[PDB]
Amino acid sequence: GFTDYKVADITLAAWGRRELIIAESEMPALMGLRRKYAGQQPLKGAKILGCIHMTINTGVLIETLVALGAEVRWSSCNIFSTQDQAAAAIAAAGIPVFAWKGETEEEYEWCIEQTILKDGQPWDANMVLDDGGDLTEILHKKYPQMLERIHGITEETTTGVHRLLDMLKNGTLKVPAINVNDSVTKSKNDNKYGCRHSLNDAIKRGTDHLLSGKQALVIGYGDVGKGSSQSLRQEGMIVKVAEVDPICAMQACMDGFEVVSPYKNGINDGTEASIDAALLGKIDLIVTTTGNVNVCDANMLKALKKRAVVCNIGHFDNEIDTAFMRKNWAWEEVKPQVHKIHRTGKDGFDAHNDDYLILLAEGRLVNLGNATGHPSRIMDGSFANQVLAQIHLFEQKYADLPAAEKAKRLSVEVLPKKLDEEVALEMVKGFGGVVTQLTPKQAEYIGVSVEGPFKPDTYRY
Amino acid sequence: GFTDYKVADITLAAWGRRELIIAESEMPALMGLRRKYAGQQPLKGAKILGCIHMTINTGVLIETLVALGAEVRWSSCNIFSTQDQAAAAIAAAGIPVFAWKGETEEEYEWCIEQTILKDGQPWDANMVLDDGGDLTEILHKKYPQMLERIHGITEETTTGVHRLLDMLKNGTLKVPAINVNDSVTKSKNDNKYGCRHSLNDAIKRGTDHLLSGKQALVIGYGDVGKGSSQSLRQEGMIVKVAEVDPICAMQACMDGFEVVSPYKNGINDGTEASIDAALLGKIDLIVTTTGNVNVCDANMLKALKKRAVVCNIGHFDNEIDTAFMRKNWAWEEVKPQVHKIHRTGKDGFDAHNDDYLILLAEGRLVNLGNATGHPSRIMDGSFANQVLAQIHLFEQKYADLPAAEKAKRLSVEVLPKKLDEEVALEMVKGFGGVVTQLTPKQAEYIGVSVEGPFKPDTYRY
Amino acid sequence: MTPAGFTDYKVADITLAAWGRRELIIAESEMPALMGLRRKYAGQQPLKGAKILGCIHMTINTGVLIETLVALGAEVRWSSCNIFSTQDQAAAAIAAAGIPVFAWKGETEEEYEWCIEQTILKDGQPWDANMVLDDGGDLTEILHKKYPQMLERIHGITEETTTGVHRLLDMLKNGTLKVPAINVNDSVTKSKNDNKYGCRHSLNDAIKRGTDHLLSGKQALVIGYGDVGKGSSQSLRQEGMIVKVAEVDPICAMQACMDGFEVVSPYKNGINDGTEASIDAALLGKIDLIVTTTGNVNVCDANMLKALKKRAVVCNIGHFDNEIDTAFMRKNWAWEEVKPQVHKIHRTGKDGFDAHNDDYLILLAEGRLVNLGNATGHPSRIMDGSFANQVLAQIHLFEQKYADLPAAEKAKRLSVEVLPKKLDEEVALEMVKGFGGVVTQLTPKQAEYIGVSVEGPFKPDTYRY
Amino acid sequence: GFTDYKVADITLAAWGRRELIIAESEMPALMGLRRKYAGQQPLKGAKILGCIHMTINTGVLIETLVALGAEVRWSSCNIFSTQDQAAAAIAAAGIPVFAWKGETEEEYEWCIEQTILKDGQPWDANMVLDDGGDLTEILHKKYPQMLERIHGITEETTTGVHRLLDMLKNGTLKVPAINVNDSVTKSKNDNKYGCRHSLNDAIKRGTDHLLSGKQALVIGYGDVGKGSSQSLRQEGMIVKVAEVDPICAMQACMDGFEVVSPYKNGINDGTEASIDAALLGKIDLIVTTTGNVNVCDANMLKALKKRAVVCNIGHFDNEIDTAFMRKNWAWEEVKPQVHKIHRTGKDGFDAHNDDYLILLAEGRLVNLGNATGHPSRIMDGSFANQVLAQIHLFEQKYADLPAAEKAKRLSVEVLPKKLDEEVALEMVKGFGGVVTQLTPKQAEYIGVSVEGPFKPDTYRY
Ligand SMILES: NC(=O)c1ccc[n+]([C@@H]2O[C@H](COP(=O)([O-])OP(=O)(O)OC[C@H]3O[C@@H](n4cnc5c(N)ncnc54)[C@H](O)[C@@H]3O)[C@@H](O)[C@H]2O)c1
Ligand SMILES: NC(=O)c1ccc[n+]([C@@H]2O[C@H](COP(=O)([O-])OP(=O)(O)OC[C@H]3O[C@@H](n4cnc5c(N)ncnc54)[C@H](O)[C@@H]3O)[C@@H](O)[C@H]2O)c1
Ligand SMILES: NC(=O)c1ccc[n+]([C@@H]2O[C@H](COP(=O)([O-])OP(=O)(O)OC[C@H]3O[C@@H](n4cnc5c(N)ncnc54)[C@H](O)[C@@H]3O)[C@@H](O)[C@H]2O)c1
Ligand SMILES: NC(=O)c1ccc[n+]([C@@H]2O[C@H](COP(=O)([O-])OP(=O)(O)OC[C@H]3O[C@@H](n4cnc5c(N)ncnc54)[C@H](O)[C@@H]3O)[C@@H](O)[C@H]2O)c1
Ligand SMILES: Nc1ncnc2c1ncn2[C@@H]1O[C@H](CO)[C@@H](O)[C@H]1O
Repeated sequence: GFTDYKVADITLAAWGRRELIIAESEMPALMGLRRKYAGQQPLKGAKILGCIHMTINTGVLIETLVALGAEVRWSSCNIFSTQDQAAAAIAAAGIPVFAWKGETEEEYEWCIEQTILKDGQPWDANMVLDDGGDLTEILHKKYPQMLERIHGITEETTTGVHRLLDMLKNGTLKVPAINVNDSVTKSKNDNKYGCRHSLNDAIKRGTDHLLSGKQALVIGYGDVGKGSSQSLRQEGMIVKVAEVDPICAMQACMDGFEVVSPYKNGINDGTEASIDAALLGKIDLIVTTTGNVNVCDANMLKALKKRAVVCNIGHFDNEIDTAFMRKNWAWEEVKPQVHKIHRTGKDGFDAHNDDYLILLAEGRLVNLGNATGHPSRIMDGSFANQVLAQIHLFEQKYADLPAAEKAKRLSVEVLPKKLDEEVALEMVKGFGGVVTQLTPKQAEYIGVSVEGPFKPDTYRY
Repeated sequence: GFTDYKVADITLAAWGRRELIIAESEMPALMGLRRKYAGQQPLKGAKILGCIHMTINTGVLIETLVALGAEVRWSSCNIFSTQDQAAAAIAAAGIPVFAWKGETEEEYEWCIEQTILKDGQPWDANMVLDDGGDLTEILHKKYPQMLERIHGITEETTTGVHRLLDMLKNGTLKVPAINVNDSVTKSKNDNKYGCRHSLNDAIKRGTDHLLSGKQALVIGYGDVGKGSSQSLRQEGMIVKVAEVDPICAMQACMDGFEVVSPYKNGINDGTEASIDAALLGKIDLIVTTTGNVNVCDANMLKALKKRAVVCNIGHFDNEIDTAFMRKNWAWEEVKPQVHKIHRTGKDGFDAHNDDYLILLAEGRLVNLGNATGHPSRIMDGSFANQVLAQIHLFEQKYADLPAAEKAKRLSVEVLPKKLDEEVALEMVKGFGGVVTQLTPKQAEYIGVSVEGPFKPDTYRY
Repeated sequence: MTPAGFTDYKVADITLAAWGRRELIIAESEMPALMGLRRKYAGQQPLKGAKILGCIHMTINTGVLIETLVALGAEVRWSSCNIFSTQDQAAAAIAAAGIPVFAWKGETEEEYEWCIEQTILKDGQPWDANMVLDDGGDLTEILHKKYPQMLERIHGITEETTTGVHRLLDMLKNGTLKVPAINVNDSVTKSKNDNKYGCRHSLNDAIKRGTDHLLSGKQALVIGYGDVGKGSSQSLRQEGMIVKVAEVDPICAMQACMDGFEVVSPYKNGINDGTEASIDAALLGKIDLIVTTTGNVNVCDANMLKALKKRAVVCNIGHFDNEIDTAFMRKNWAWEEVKPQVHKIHRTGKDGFDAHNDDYLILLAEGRLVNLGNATGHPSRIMDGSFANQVLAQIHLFEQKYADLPAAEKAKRLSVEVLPKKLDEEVALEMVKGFGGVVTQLTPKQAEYIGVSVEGPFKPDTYRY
Repeated sequence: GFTDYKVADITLAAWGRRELIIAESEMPALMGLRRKYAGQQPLKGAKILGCIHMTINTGVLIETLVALGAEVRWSSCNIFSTQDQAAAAIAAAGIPVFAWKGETEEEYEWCIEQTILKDGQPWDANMVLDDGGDLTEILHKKYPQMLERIHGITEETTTGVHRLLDMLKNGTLKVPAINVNDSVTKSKNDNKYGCRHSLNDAIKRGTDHLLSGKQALVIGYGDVGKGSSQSLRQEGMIVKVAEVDPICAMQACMDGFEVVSPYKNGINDGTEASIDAALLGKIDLIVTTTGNVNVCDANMLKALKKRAVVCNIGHFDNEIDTAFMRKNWAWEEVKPQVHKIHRTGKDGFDAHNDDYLILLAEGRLVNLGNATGHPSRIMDGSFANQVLAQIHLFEQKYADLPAAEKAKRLSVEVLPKKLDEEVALEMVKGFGGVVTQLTPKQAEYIGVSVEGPFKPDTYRY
């Protein structure tokens, strides 16, 4: 008589279990942690509030935390990212999950609240696993008493880490965090190669458009922008890249991209006259990758080529000015997470109007909204880091330290390089890769241990 | 009556000047520093011992240092890297240079000694520019009194920085250094994209071999290994990558390379039995990128496919066991910097023997030995960093500080991110790239200044 | 629906029609050659009186083809040429427009044959068909074997695909072909567009939808390096797969080598003597993904399937399901459906499986065309070329009126032909303009210098592109 | 006492022999023909006038024809294409060769004349091997008596075949020809993949310019244009493609190139107004691939970005209007086969002028002029076809046929597909490729013989 969940359709559970059993075979670092630590139960007593895309891959993470002794209460960090069969499989395993694909904003907030509360009272939570910081922010604003008993936060993504670092700077962060994002086996795996796999995937599922020989503008050339640019270029798109960071821009040039600004001489003065109308008039696809606000603004949307596709693979819905499009233009649903945005006006539209844009996932994460996000073998690295970060912070028991000792441990930190390397090795073995062992003379020659770490913490890979 | 130089052929000077004038047009960051600092003469009174590849690109660096007020005495850091027309053009400008292509080891040492000594006595040197640490080591071992008057070292390359850091750890480093290598506009420009341009270049000039559809083994997947692997794969080579670092190996896998070891299960126990003879029997091209010793060892060389090409783009000549090949096998010169190594024995060889390897540049830096190394537009970034580093250390005047103040400034440092970004922006403008400017709201949203820096010092790009 | 009381169709779900119409309106904007033909020929109605039996994948793209034929004056009766290729929203939109269509995703073999029969028969009697549009030759074969009298009134066949063309040429050689045909496949704007670039787009698409597997850094074996093999190999290599290519044609193998692929055989020294000992078990033990592209039989045979790495994906993008020995797998191994068109094939035996068994293969679309079975096949802008050629071929054969010729005149016109290069060039130009491409015009001096007309054709018929 | 040759320097012979011995190991189809036909001497009595680039690769062809019993007299078909060490090695083998790198037009004609005449009288020639048709045209215009006794022409290249077909159409062709170009193992090997290898090679040797991130315009998208486009794109160039053939243009689009015209709406009026000044103002590199005339015209050259590189990889130097540049602009030699073309005027230039173009190989074949042309393993296919074509026409003995029988055999033909496949198989084995054999059932199923041919003559590959 387990009822402590809310999912689209519990009857999808058997399908979800079939997909979990396949995904496990794609996730050797995660399954290795299960086999290694199952006996020791290092998360026994851990009670984890989890807020991350309720996908099959997240399912393998959840069941790894549970297999290591954790109890969890789970929600999605995005209204469109859930795989309903994954959510069903987790609910049917007796794990509290509050997630479905196509939540309203009200339902999204209700789902997070259902993780925080059990039977109408704060759950005895002592750990947080977050993606983007929404759960972190709700706990700090609304449930500070709960944070007193929480040993730490493990934060998945660039945007969430930024929000943690703001809180640390302002003296408002109440518990230590591990920045899972900045593991090399996360940032330079998931952020880059995940988006390389999943961006063209989502655009194909959403539009089935030929990409080869068409014009893309990728806004950003960080990890996600690099992966996104490659996703499109490898399909034969002609990709132009926009950046504010000259080092990232230099990388775009050397990687064989033309670096352009949507604005004349790169100056965004907020006027239509500032828009390079000739450039935007030629673009078939714009992708936002920034973690920033209004990088595809109203004036850019007005200037875009007719029938251009617009999408966002970085954070929230405000990289693209969707608020402007809701206020001014008529939305025609093609199918779920695909809208034609008719630039002819707000009230009606002509079914045969040629002056529209195609918006994917209403400007939310396109890879998860219009496809299934990163593949298992990539998320294996991110999620092995999550499990190790949960173990580290849980075992440190911050909430049980004296005030003086808390002051010294209240930080946002990355996992040590040795763990990053061990996750990498399990990932390499999953490809059938064979890593060479240094000889003693070779290890002495370059000044490292035969078992590593092989690089100083300053190394950028 | 200028005679304070030694070059192959002074009559090549006019040709060298023609090539310097073209190279200047490819090096906007360097020529920007000339225009910026020429008036102020920030290196007036600087007396720079330089030891770096006497190429056309090094020529533009030398003339930038001189245009900012430096005097220099110059040698090459490699016996095969000099462009004789570049050396001639620098000598013809009245700058002391001791460099030619195809030096002996004795001539190499003599050339460095001719920079250190002027008219049989130590030069009144006060700055060092080094590539690989040979000049740095000679000053510390043989001329320690000269280091009393030296304000600093600016070190070009990964291997040289390793040697500096050993000296710092052991308390044997006598003057502060700038690690130029670990600027992003050096390491993730020069080390990677330089080798992408110049490795297939050198292999074509040396062998004219088709690379498409043939089998390569790249030992190492650091910045040089990454660029080297792309150099070959973009030509259609089937590239396998060897690594000791599982994170680098993980990147090789994600980049679409098979990761293999020369040794069964990656264990080099020193025996022939440990060699994967089946793997090495299929390899047409082996490239070493490691900075390590004996990564292409005698047993690997014995097991390699007949008529395989062997080359090193890392350091020294000891990445490949060339000593074993000189001791055991007969060398037939095809043309300069190309030898057939006859595995039939040491004494004679049959002109028609089928059992040989092709060694490029006698196992020394293949890009500079068999071609012209990195292109001007790439070296522009490295050398803009060198000039800014020379300015910083010269203006700090370490050698004139009291003992107490020296103790605090005796360090190996990178340039600030802000300077790295300024070099990057000049490089981007040379591609016709346009960097977007953040709005105040956007800069506040992601927590950076509109002027940058745009990333924390932890950012890996 | 549209027509009062219309019931002359069978589709999965008529309520998908509005959705299908939304997708047709988008696809039209991606298909300028096809929409150009509509605008050009609408007034002239060159297919007025044409009654076309069509058998091709009932996709959104096929929907734009059908409505082009109807806009030019044709009546049609339509079925899919594959049990898994139909997009049910496309089928619904076509039925709702009052066009007879018999197609759904996930037909049985019985349902497949019934659907073709429903195009051929109207109210239980042969339709007064006078044209055939076919993809793979099944409808062509049924008319020749079962309804020869209907071919007396048929002016021509226009055939989409390599396999169908092969079957037409066998019929011509054997003197059994009863009406002339246009080989649409061998337009350059078909073969070297659709067969290659279509598969480049749609193969990795179908593998992602079907498995969501990371391809980067994993090992693929592509069997074949014709147009489909070339496009398939690029689909995987551009994702970072380590692709090995098998071929029987040394010229295609040479192209694979030059394109940067290792050319290997499943069999030692390339000799398939039918023994297990002939299988290169070491090579197949390393393969994560096998793709068949040949149009040939048993190119991924039982012994190869036995030797494949555990949890390898197996799929076919060649026109029929016998490229892989699926019959051997149905006979010997237990099939576990993951989801539609995805099965785990448990090599532990026939009767039952352990849910947690590690010794299985993943088969996509039960060995049938994987791009159409697990995704949506080629994109609109590619199918535009193929389908512009189909419309031109239909116009040509319908206007020639073969069925109304005297016996002596028929003998001379009974052939399998391609469209003239000038039409191939005109399709290509409309495709280029859809990319915003600008084709240069030769000067008179330049046209004289290379010996062509300023208007083309620009190449002799021998040119291979 | 062998003196029947003219080369740059006979002392280069030993070096040329070293390179021939290596090149043989890269050319298994050619070396296979030697082993197969040695004993049978199928070219015994053949006396071949050869006119093709006197490269190392051509050396292996010559020595194959000689090993099969031919005598030859050889010249280059290009003033810049000879490798002087190859010419020396062939002369030192007692083979008449008249070729050096850097011929004048007068020297070029004299060299062809020295093949045609022996001791001041027509040689007893009975076979012609040609590349571009210059020798073929001289024989038809000036030596028709010699053509009476010639059994055939084997023609290497697209331009030469066009010239043969015009002669056949006009009834002026006097002997049958094999179109060696349209073997698949020639056209879709040499013309495409050869240029992919050798175009970026020649641009690097000639300029050492970084190509990554820079803008290229490739005029033409035939076999050479396809390979040239890839040569640049694989290096990271942003490649735009021009074409007059909409099918080739369609292929460029699908291959992921933007298709542009130098002229507004593609219409060349002959006026400056017709030039797209904005487009040409952004181009760093223009490459002509057409076999057509004035496809990089005077107005395009005037509009090109300052310091753009201009080159031609089509068979003759009239693709670029070099005549306009000789008439109007000052040429500064950088080094052999590299000129700065100063757009400031005809009589003198400022050494520091910024307004110049860089022209490679004075507008002649850039791959052979500035590098070594196609690699051995590619030329192996072309030259295996040449040998089989020489055998076929020599054995047919056209010159000895009655007039009635000649009339029936006077044609321009390709080799049978079966021979194309046999060359391909030897090329594949040189990669270590393993071709599968059809079963009898499989062969019957697709309607071919187990031993081929595998495709109908209509197949395009
Ligand atoms: N969809 C996914 O699966 C996925 C994967 C990982 C991360 N993310 C999200 O993607 C976003 C980016 O993450 P990242 O790791 O690449 O961060 P990053 O800091 O590496 O890169 C972001 C880049 O955006 C650039 N940028 C900022 N404002 C810009 C503007 N106005 N114009 C142009 N460029 C601008 C910055 O200079 C920076 O290089 C974040 O929101 C992150 O959480 C999503
Ligand atoms: N030739 C040039 O123009 C050029 C350019 C820059 C740097 N370099 C030189 O290249 C070398 C590498 O530079 P880098 O910046 O790539 O350094 P790096 O540390 O980034 O990369 C070296 C890599 O070698 C790997 N490695 C070490 N021992 C190995 C072994 N036994 N087998 C396999 N892999 C092994 C390490 O794990 C590391 O990832 C240095 O010697 C550097 O000075 C040369
Ligand atoms: N799925 C799609 O959307 C799509 C696209 C177009 C064509 N097709 C089908 O794809 C198939 C191939 O079409 P194509 O145009 O590429 O034909 P093709 O003749 O160009 O290529 C087929 C290749 O298979 C090779 N081959 C034959 N037997 C082989 C064997 N035993 N092992 C290895 N290679 C072998 C041949 O040598 C040939 O090169 C046909 O069935 C065609 O109808 C499907
Ligand atoms: N340098 C070498 O090693 C090498 C190799 C092989 C062939 N070639 C020569 O290269 C040339 C091309 O050979 P190919 O086999 O590619 O010929 P091709 O006919 O295959 O290609 C030439 C292309 O140029 C296009 N073209 C013609 N005029 C044009 C114009 N004004 N603007 C744009 N495009 C135009 C044509 O449409 C055609 O597609 C010939 O001269 C051939 O002999 C040189
Ligand atoms: N398939 C997936 N399952 C779960 N999380 C994912 C998936 N794909 C991407 N993500 C995560 O989404 C985050 C952005 O919210 C990224 O940091 C990435 O780690």
